[PDB]
Amino acid sequence: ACVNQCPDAIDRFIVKDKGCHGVEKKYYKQVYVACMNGQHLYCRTEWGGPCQL
Repeated sequence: ACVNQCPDAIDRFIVKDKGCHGVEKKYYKQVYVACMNGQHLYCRTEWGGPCQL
């Protein structure tokens, strides 16, 4: 379910909240993985409640 991944092991996840999705019209968070090897790679989108916009 993660798009990019770490060569050997992941260090942590960084969660960035973006508010209202323009297409899906739901709250969403962009999820990244911080690797031990390199740094930040986009992992996935996490969906929240329905949305106003």
